[PDB]
Amino acid sequence: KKKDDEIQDLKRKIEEMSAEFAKMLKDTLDKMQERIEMVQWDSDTDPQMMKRLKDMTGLSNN
Amino acid sequence: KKKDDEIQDLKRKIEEMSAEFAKMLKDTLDKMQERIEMVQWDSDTDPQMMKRLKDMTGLSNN
Repeated sequence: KKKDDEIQDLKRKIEEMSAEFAKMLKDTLDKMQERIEMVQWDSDTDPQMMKRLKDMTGLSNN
Repeated sequence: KKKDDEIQDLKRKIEEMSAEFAKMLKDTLDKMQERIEMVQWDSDTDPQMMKRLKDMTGLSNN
């Protein structure tokens, strides 16, 4: 029973670590995209450049 | 013995996942820095803005 409890605790810790990893990487991607968009808008670059970057990133709604 | 072996396997998986998550964070940060540097260098922003951004990011080497 004690080994079973330890295994269950380890699996729960694994699930928590996976959840935290997912949330942290989601936050990192959000921050990166927000910074990219802010640096894109602050300058007066031609919209072609931002369209090209959006095409290269492959984030088109599907 | 089998429960101990499964505990060992769970610990091995946990450590491997931690290592891969840390390496993925490092790769994401490196790519973000590379892209930000490229965007800053392509434009003619005053070095003051880059210095201010570096100060804000809190990445001063010790």
